[PDB]
Amino acid sequence: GAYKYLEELWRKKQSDLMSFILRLRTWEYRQLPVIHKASRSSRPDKARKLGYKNKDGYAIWRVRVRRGGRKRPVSKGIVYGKPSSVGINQLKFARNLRSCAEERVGKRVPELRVLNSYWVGQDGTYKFYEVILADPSHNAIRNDPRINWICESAHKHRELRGLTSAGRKGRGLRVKGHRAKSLRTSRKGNWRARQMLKLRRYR
Amino acid sequence: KTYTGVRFFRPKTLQLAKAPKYSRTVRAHLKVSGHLDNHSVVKTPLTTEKAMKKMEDENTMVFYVHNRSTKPQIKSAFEKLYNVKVRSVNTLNTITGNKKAYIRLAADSDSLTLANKIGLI
Amino acid sequence: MKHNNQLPVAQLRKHQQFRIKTFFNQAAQKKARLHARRAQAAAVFPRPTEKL
Amino acid sequence: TLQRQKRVLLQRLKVPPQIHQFTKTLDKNQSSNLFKLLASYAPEKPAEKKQRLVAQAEAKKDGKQVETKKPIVLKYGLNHITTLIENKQAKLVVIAHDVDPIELVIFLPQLCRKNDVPFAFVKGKAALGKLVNKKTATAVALTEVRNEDKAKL
Amino acid sequence: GANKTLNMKKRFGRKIKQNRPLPNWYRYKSDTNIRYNSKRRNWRRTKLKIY
Amino acid sequence: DKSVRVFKLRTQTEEQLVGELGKLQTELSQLRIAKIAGGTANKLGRIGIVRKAIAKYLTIINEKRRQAVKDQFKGKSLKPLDIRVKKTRAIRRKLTKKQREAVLVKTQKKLNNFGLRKFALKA
RNA sequence: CUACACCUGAAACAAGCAAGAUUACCCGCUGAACUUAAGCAUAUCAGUAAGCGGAGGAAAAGAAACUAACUAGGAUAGCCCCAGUAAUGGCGAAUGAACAGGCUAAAGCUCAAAGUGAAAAUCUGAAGUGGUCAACACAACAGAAUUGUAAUCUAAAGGGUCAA
RNA sequence: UCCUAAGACAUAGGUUAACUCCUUGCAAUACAAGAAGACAUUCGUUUUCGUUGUCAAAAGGGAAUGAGGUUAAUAUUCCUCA
Ligand SMILES: [Mg+2]
Ligand SMILES: [Mg+2]
Ligand SMILES: [Mg+2]
Ligand SMILES: [Mg+2]
Ligand SMILES: [Mg+2]
Ligand SMILES: [Mg+2]
Ligand SMILES: [Mg+2]
Ligand SMILES: [Mg+2]
Ligand SMILES: [Mg+2]
Ligand SMILES: [Mg+2]
Ligand SMILES: [Mg+2]
Ligand SMILES: [Mg+2]
Ligand SMILES: [Mg+2]
Ligand SMILES: [Mg+2]
Ligand SMILES: [Mg+2]
Ligand SMILES: [Mg+2]
Ligand SMILES: [Mg+2]
Ligand SMILES: [Mg+2]
Ligand SMILES: [Mg+2]
Ligand SMILES: [Mg+2]
Ligand SMILES: [Mg+2]
Ligand SMILES: [Mg+2]
Repeated sequence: GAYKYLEELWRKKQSDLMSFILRLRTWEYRQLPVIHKASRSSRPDKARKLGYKNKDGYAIWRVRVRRGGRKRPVSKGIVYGKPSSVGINQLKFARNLRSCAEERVGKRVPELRVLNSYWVGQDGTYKFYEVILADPSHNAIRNDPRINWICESAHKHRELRGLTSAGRKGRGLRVKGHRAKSLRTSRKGNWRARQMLKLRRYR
Repeated sequence: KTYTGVRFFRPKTLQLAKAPKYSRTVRAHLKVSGHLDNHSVVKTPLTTEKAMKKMEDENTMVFYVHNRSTKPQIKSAFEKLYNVKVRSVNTLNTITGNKKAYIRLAADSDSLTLANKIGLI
Repeated sequence: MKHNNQLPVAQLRKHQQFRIKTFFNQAAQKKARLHARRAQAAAVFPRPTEKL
Repeated sequence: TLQRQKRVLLQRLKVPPQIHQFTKTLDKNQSSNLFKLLASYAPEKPAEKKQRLVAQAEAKKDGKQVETKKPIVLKYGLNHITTLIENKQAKLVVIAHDVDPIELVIFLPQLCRKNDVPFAFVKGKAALGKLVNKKTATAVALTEVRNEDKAKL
Repeated sequence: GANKTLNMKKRFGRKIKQNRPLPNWYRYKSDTNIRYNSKRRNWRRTKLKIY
Repeated sequence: DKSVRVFKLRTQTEEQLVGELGKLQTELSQLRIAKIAGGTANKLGRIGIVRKAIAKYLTIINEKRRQAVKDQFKGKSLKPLDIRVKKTRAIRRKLTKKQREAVLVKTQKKLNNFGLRKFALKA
């Protein structure tokens, strides 16, 4: 199938072909707005694996997010508190870039529902992603038993609640196992859970 | 093609009228006209020594008017209602929150009379 | 800290006021479970309760 | 500005072999002939399928079974054509030069070489569209011909 | 002063009306405890908010 | 001088109800003019009576007009929002039963060829 | 060069979608000091308050890239235990889970990826016709779609050949 | 009420986890954004010229009224006259 061929291409990214296609792309994207709507999916074999389909009710958007780390937003680098807390430069943000992309898309296009996303390439100061959204107001998405689930009230803005593959990763959820125990069911909930002081009417 | 100008401008596009497909609400579809009714325009007559002195002496009637009404609206409404020719209308907003209208009839009519028919004597 | 007694083990060191669990529902809960089970039987009537 | 600049970069930069090999296109004569042949091999439009389904249903439902012929079709589509290239079944491969993104078509040429299938670069995706009753197609292929056309193949 | 918004006029009018005393006949109802209007206000001793 | 009965009103035409409306309103104004000049308790009561009356008349007129527009639009979806169901934003925004239960092919197949059976064990 | 096709972008219009509210519980972020170490920086208070963004009736989680090495077990969640244990800590103050085992509850499923190529078999809208007429069934005509819709398939399989 | 000022805020674009934040009269860190005419008089047709917003002054700018008389309380406002 053409798709396996594509896959291996993209797993070949160093080859002069790939590098070339990329520098070129990246250039295009740098030319377009920060968040713009794509007409097609630059990477169809990938978008498929995430459940894009060409049928009305599917949309793709490109976002470029800033590469970097999180400088702590306090003014003049001033932080009042013990030496462990004063810190600014070397901090790294909890959620991953991909997720950022998802959420910026999500907010620019709040009507739609983010299904997924994939890397379209990155330059020195950026990273570009395409985000796959389904339109819940479109009967095609509604009547399709496969994606109709994302149409119901409970699935609203899943990028922002970290229910996206990116979110799940940021939550360490890509690990099931005893190293993951603390993370399961929201490490705040795991924590509240243990922290609970239980008092039973008998004893 | 050939460009006289240095700058681009957006081509003129055919912009259709806004055509509803379904009527948005009952009223709309029923083509309801929101004009204030004549009797809601003129509300109440005024009895105070002032009002009366104005009716006897100045050929004037004093009435409370619907707040959102205009002067011309008052002139018309007062004619349609009372069969009189209104020479002038003047407007007050009381602090109490009402519109006083000082109305002067033409030489044709006599305020005292309209007073008499209305039950204002 | 006075006598020979065994070194205490702190409990209430954090703010536990937010973190206490109360067991009064237990009473009714047991009951609910009962009725659930029973209403299962009735709706499953010809068939057995627990699967093989 | 974009559209133009894309073109300009593509011209002023160093384009690699694979991308450049899509610059080789049949001179108008060759192309046109090819389009004539392929056009003769065009696949069914809707009306034609309705006619034939209705007609055959009436023939089989009323009189009796009739001997039917294995139809001679034009091949269209990336996955299908790729398979048909893997399976040696494709007699001719015709690729559009105009595809974006190029990745989609880039494995075709060396694929065809390894399978010893003849492959051509044509200019238009729209052209291939018209041949196939779509807006645009990446590639078109031939499997069967009928005696008359063997000469052309 | 002289110059006022509508809003103002209307608000002032409101508070002016609300500043009446309990009507002498309300005190005769069967279910009421109200001898007087507890909410009355005097311009000199207490000021409204209009700006 | 009598109370107004609803059914009686629903008996008449639109014209009728309208004419009556206008009359009633004129009545009111005359009456308030009563209050203002000099008036008898009869006139005071008259007021409340006529007010309520006018309300009633209007109510009827709208009932009729409404049932009429609803009539025209009966049968079509894309009625005016006035008439469309109002329950909750969440209610309308939700999926259908058709869609709730709606099932993928493989599923209909398993449901046919496997499904659930009535059994009994004996002891 | 024209007509025309396709890719890309734009305006107006039709039909639908989002914008705020809610606080107890839920999700994703952000994030301190008082306090305790009888001082105090690590630490503790503590991922705690405050702050921000999202929901729901619950949320989240879930069909193993799990345990365990035994004559093994087997999604997720809660209860009981394991336990104040292993470990973490100016090894100071003080932090601190899980497996096995007893229960409650029980449920398993959909995609991408060689295979319609004897033929897009697919999806959406629809003047309309029947209807329980807002909710259903067909539907002339239109779009979406081979830079791929639907049938098979999802590793517990599966394709091919038989077949009760 | 209109106008512009010191100023200010949208829109567009960009920044932020997000909230927020940065630009804009010499108008933009923006820009396929406008106005007019005529026939038509709807569209449409047609023509012409064109880069793109708003708020902020009851002492600033700012189309034109005066005298006499009247009320218990208004009046360069009502009345009379000009
Ligand atoms: Mg599309
Ligand atoms: Mg930075
Ligand atoms: Mg960052
Ligand atoms: Mg989930
Ligand atoms: Mg409960
Ligand atoms: Mg003042
Ligand atoms: Mg004072
Ligand atoms: Mg004071
Ligand atoms: Mg287009
Ligand atoms: Mg909200
Ligand atoms: Mg304390
Ligand atoms: Mg101390
Ligand atoms: Mg800790
Ligand atoms: Mg709710
Ligand atoms: Mg314990
Ligand atoms: Mg167990
Ligand atoms: Mg219809
Ligand atoms: Mg079509
Ligand atoms: Mg200025
Ligand atoms: Mg400024
Ligand atoms: Mg002047
Ligand atoms: Mg004058």
